Amino acid sequence: SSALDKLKEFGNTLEDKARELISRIKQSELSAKMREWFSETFQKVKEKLK
Amino acid sequence: DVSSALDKLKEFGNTLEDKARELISRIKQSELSAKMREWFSETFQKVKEKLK
Repeated sequence: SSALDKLKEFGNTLEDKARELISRIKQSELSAKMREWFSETFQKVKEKLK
Repeated sequence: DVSSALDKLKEFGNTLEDKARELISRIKQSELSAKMREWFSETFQKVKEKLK
C-alpha cells in the first residue's frame, strides 16, 4: 500500500508530462503551418512582381 | 555638320530619360515588396506571442 501509492504518483506524473509534451507539439505544429502559409503567400507576391 | 551630333545626343538624352524611369519603376516595386515582407513578418511575430 505504500508501494502502490508511490507507483500511482509515478503513473500520474508520466501522464502529466506526456500531455504536456503533446500540448507543446500541437502548438509547434500549428505555428509552423502558419509560417509556411505566410512564406507561401509571400512567394507568390514576389512572382507577380517578376 | 553638325546637326547630326545633336541628333545623336538627343537619342542619348532620351535613352537616359527612359532608363532612369525604368530604374525608378523597379525600385518602387522593391520598396513595396520589402514593406510587405516587413508587415508579414511583423504580423507573424505577434501571432507567435499569442500562442506562447
